[PDB]
Amino acid sequence: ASELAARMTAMSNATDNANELKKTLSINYNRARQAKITGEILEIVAGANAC
Amino acid sequence: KKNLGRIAQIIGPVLDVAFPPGKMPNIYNALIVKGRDTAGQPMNVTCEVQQLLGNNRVRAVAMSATDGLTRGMEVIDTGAPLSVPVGGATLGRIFNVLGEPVDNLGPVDTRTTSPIHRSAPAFTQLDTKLSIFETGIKVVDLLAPYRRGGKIGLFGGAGVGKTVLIMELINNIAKAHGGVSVFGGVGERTREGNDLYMEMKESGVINEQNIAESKVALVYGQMNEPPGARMRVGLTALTMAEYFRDVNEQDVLLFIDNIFRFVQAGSEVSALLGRMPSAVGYQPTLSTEMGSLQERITSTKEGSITSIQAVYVPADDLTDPAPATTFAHLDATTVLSRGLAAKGIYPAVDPLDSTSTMLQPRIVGEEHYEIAQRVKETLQRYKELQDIIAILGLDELSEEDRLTVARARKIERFLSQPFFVAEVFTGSPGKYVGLAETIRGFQLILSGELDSLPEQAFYLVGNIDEATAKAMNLEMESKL
Amino acid sequence: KKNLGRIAQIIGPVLDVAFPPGKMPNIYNALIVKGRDTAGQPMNVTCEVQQLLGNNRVRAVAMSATDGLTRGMEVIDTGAPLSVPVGGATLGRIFNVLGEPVDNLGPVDTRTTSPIHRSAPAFTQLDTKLSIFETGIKVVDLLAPYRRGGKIGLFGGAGVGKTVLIMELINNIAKAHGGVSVFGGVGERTREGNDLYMEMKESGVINEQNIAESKVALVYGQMNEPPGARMRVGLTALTMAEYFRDVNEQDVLLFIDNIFRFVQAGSEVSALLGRMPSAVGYQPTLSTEMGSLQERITSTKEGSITSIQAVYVPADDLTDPAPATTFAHLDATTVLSRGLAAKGIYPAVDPLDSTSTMLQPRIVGEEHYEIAQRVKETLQRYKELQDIIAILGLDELSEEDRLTVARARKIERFLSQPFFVAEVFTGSPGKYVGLAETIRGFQLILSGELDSLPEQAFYLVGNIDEATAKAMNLEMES
Amino acid sequence: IRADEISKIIRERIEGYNREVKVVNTGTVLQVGDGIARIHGLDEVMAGELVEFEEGTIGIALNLESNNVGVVLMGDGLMIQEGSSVKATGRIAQIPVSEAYLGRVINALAKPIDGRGEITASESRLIESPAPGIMSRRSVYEPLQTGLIAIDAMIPVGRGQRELIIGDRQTGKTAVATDTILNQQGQNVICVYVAIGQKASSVAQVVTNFQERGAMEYTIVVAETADSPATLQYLAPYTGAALAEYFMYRERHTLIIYDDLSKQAQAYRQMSLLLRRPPGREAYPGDVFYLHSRLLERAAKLSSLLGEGSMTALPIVETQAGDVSAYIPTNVISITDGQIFLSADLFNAGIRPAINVGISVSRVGSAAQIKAMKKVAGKLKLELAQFAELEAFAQFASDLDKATQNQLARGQRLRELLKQPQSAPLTVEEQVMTIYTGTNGYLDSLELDQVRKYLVELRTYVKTNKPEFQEIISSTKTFTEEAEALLKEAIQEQMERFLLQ
Amino acid sequence: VSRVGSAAQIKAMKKVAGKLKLELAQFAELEAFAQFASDLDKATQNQLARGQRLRELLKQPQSAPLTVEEQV
Amino acid sequence: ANLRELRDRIG
Ligand SMILES: Nc1ncnc2c1ncn2[C@@H]1O[C@H](COP(=O)(O)OP(=O)(O)OP(=O)(O)O)[C@@H](O)[C@H]1O
Ligand SMILES: Nc1ncnc2c1ncn2[C@@H]1O[C@H](COP(=O)(O)OP(=O)(O)OP(=O)(O)O)[C@@H](O)[C@H]1O
Ligand SMILES: Nc1ncnc2c1ncn2[C@@H]1O[C@H](COP(=O)(O)OP(=O)(O)O)[C@@H](O)[C@H]1O
Repeated sequence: ASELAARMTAMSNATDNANELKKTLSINYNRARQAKITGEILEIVAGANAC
Repeated sequence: KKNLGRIAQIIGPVLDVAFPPGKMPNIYNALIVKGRDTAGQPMNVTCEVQQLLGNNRVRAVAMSATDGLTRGMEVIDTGAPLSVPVGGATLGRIFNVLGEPVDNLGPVDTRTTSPIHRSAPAFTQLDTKLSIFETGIKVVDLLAPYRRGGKIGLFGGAGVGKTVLIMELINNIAKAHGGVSVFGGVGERTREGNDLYMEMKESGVINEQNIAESKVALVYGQMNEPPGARMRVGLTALTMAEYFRDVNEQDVLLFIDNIFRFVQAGSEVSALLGRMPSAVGYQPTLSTEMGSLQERITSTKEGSITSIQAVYVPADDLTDPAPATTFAHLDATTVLSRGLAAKGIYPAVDPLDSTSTMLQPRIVGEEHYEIAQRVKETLQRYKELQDIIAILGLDELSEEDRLTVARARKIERFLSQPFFVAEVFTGSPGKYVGLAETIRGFQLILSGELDSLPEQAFYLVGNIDEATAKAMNLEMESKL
Repeated sequence: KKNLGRIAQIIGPVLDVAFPPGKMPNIYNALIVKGRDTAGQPMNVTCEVQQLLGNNRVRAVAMSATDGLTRGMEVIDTGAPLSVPVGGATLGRIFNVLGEPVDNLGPVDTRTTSPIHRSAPAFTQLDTKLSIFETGIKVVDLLAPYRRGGKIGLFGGAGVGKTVLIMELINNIAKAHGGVSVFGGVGERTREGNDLYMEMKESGVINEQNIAESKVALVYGQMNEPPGARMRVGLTALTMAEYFRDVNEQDVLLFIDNIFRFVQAGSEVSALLGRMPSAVGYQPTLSTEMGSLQERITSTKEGSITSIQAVYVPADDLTDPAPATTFAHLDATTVLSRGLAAKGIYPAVDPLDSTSTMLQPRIVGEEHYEIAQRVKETLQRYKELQDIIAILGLDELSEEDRLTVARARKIERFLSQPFFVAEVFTGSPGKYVGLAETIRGFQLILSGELDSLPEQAFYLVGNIDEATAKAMNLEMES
Repeated sequence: IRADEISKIIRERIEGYNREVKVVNTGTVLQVGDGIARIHGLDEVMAGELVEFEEGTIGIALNLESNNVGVVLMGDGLMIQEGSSVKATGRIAQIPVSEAYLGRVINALAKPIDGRGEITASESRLIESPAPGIMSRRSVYEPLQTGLIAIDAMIPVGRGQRELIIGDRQTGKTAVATDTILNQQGQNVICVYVAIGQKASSVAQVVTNFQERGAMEYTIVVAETADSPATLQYLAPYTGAALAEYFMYRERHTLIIYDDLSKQAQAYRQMSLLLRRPPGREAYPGDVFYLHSRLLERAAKLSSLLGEGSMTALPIVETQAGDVSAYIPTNVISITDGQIFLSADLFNAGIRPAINVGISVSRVGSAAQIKAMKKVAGKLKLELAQFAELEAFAQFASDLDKATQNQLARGQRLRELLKQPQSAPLTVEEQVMTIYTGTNGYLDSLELDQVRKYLVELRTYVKTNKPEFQEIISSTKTFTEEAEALLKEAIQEQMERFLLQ
Repeated sequence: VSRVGSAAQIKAMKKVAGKLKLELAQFAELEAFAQFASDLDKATQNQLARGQRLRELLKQPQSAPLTVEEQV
Repeated sequence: ANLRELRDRIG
């Protein structure tokens, strides 16, 4: 009973850690996608402006 | 013909030529510069026109070196596209886009010729031939059955085994095939073309004792060439194959490596022609150029064309637009992954993302299709469970799940065959596996009766019999 | 008489000057444009000739505020390129970008001037002595030692301890090295340029009585000036150190803060000069722009220049184009992380991402380099384990792993060191530490003579005896 | 709006307009940019012909526009005033090349920069000469003893191979290349170290370590500063390639090292942007791929008919943040005969040099090794990839088979034996005996750190005992059963001497 | 998802579709407890088994159309 | 290939 209880506490803490880590990875992923879209539009309009 | 054009502006590979106001060459004609080298002898830099610039001026494309051309040179029109020799004459000679035999041999029969630029055949003249033919590689045989006369593209990165696989595929197919092959080098390593030249001279398919008995035509537009050369070498190789299927009317093999270098040459020359740039810097005429080169590789009721072409992916990102268009013109794709290439499984053809059109019950049979999709099922299950066992562990699963774990970690080894030409990179004798052997071995691996072998004893074996021999060898070496 | 000419265009910080058809000024010729103010004639606005547009006109970036500069005004070429005074008069004074005293003191000797666009010193003049130089920081003494005469870049995002660390490096080194140390202020707040001045006034480095023996020159092109000034203060400080080296033969310290603003000035002016947009937003002439500073900062047979500098990495991004070109122009890198500063480790020098050319057994011996490599190995084991540590925790390893985990968890606190500048911030006075005890303390942490006690003693202390006394003090008051 | 209209050219042209004449003899200077000048006139110059300015500065006429010429400047053009004159020297960017450049630091102007004297070299050659074809080439079949045991054994560079040495900041790329140079002091090769855009003090450092270590007699250091213009940096590897191309045409074995090739790529991007040409991905022009191609396609081995003097390249590319997605590293990976990746996460982790064996590609393979090392290193890279890929999975499991654990111990010894120190290279016989005692399980009975301390003493053991090993390996060039029996006796006796010690 | 919704589902179709999507949502939420169905509650074990039955009912071969009779 | 591995790590 005690080992199943301690494992339940460990699983709950892992789920909370995975929650926070998922939120941070989502923030960084949105930022990476935005910067990639901006870089694409910048280089496209620069190559077009050149001609 | 019989006119004179003036070079007016040379921005590297692009050329501005002016003509008399009446006589103007059509698009995709072939100029020929009566230039000279540093020694002053009259040397030619053949030239393809792409666009009427207006004000009796045109913009062109140089097929060779530009260093040595001055504003005030002369050029003569031929009134026709860049004609290339065709037929039994062009068999056993290195070829360039200019129709020049590059290997140190004599001239060629110049009277049999044909232009480069043509279109797809009549849609009502398409051969619905869907017959399978055996390759030999276990992954290439089972999980991706290849259409005879269908197009085949080997999507991969740089240095994962595209060229090795295509060279061993030539090695295995052209000797037992029933038609004349044609290999083209489009923007690749020159010494590797020399290695192919020597290795196929010695292996008799050149049969250089007597000319015109060779069954291959070698064309080479490799990396060190101006973008016109790589822009039209693929078209030249395809036109050779089109003669060999239109007048000699037989099956052919056409390996167009590397098609991404063709598209990249098009982009390098297109950004300079004033084209408003498309996605990341490729030309806007991307899909139409890719189709116009692709769609004339086809079968017909005169003779089908089998085409295993190597296609390159930048950074191993299949989203990129040149592979994004090349997926739209292929029958049975093959996606060599960096994961298996770094893991150690050679060939690194990924079993999962690879997917063909021939693998159907009514095209290959029911049990082949069934065992193939069951193999795909087990592997998809394992790569699903990977991110779970990454943190969970090997002792928090089921007997079904751990059973499929060990089975898939046997399968991913078993699909690795030591090729004939892989001897320098592996150190293993020659292996060529049969399709019946592969399906039988996968039923032996999947049906559970091999769950007691050493798990590392499945690596780089030809037959499942040789996997049993590896199990015996490993257990004998461990127990002494 | 010098050839006069009338401007034709002005688009913010860019002036387009026309000349008579016979005479057109050479590159970097100063162009004294007269102008008109409410109080007489201002005249202080000046231009550097960049390009030659043809049809008897050029284009020149204004070195000061460009307002008032009405179109159709006479511009007197100097004929010589932009040239500042230099020599004994500069020692102990705050100068402009144009070589002009701005600190409200006497007008200096205009006799020993020198042009700022002098070429790079020739490659054959290199002296190749490779001397270690401890400075008093644990990560600087141990991980990436500094080189007397080389360029030592400091990197860091927004407020991650760049100016604090360079003020501490000044505070330690400046009284020891008996050479002139020309601090350069390029692209930062005027508060810092005033506070360094006030500290050098009250301390006694810049003392009004006997100001000749002040052994410090200064220049401050701060964040209030047009991009031409922020783009040329670097070369101003560079020639003000180059003359001291080339004639006074002194070993010279150089400090710049922060040269990313000097690069950004060129990036901000290249879009106005009409030149095409390069990599993501920068100018095409970027690597040569960085070289034009850094390559003139090599030690020669005559004297030595040592150039500490903060190289700000924008948006906390480390692979931006301008730091990318900056990284090869150095002898030591020290990236100041945001994570270590965020958790309170101060200074926040990233240990395993900081490297010097001098961390080599032929230079720093076998003891120092061996211990430092083992420390970095433990830290990289910690960094590799950080994923599973963050998602899960601690118990799920073997104790052989947790040996290195606990050891690295003590080392990451022992790399901190209280500053003689940050003593006013937290509350722990500054502690200078040398290498001879740093190596011994790190050996003692590696071995396990002080491992069993909890790690929180090691945080923000000096010598290993300070760590022992702090461990005993925390085990005294409950 | 359009250049070649500056109201002085217009009066010069309007004064005579009953004509169709040309001014091919001379040319005028209209614009001067930040190192790129626009020329009017010059109606006979080539695309690449050298142009001589009025002050006495030379430039190349790249962009041959219609009425005007856009000339890049081969020097710092602070002195070119507009309205001045130019010429045309008729020679297209030629440099003198002979056997007398050996041992000196050379500018991209093919003139010395160490003051040892003006060099004599009669026969001159284009700075850009085309790559050899296919009939002039033959397959790679020679060794190239790198000195570094890992690269020599597993990822073997050969004479004719053009191996990329890719990596990140401070990972040891220049160090590896300099070891590759310094090892060659008995093979009679002509190395060239072209340092593009490197820090001048670092150039002085590597050249004085060359002149002290002994390999100055071989080498040529074709290096410039960072403050050379973009034309000089863009042209310098072509000068190095020209020298090496002369030497391989003089049937001498060569080995050149470009350092780095991202600097030359961005220095080409400089002049491509300053000539108002369109930008591609990350503002590079699209033809940077063809640029690196027409540079790198020269290095190969020559055929039997052309002297077989090989040309070896070793380009170096640094990847910011450790990626392959960047355009220049992707290009250079595509062009070379596979790549050699170096990781900082291995370099700071005691593995020095940090060759990640799992992703490092050699496209020539074991056909560039002698039959001894080809025998012992049959499948050692591949079995090492297997050992790594099962050691990675052995962190997600608790208890394993003793069989897999013995295999893990042997693979750990295998990974441990290849840690070679910098400035401390090996020889072929050292490598073959070390790797033989490695893969044959003959180290799995001792400690991890005991392996290198064992193997250096075993190397010195065979050094002081048996010259027959040396002569069998070096004369016949194969690891045969006589030498194998000698080596097995060596294993037994050294294990005895260590059990005593 | 379809924003027209049940308006183009026939009366014989809508009731079984509602019950099917009920049980398929209750199967898609209890998916991760796949090998833990032995340790799950008996009712949730029936839910997982029946959801698996529904999902394997959902398969069909390619290009084999089924009329509304066969579907219902 | 950056966004692909990013999305896959999120999953
Ligand atoms: N050793 C330290 N101990 C405590 N706090 C510190 C320390 N170093 C820096 N800080 C914090 O950082 C702030 C100042 O950082 P600093 O000015 O050195 O870098 P910066 O702001 O990036 O420089 P700049 O403004 O020139 O770019 C201080 O307010 C202080 O709170
Ligand atoms: N086997 C080794 N053992 C210990 N140190 C090594 C070893 N190999 C290389 N190093 C060290 O790594 C350091 C970095 O080498 P190097 O300067 O070649 O890296 P780099 O990235 O090529 O530098 P740059 O980016 O300036 O070209 C060298 O100073 C060298 O002393
Ligand atoms: N089937 C294979 N067997 C052994 N080695 C292989 C195999 N495929 C690839 N390799 C390794 O990959 C390299 C060959 O890749 P290659 O096909 O030339 O590159 P690309 O795939 O970019 O054309 C060699 O170094 C070789 O060691």
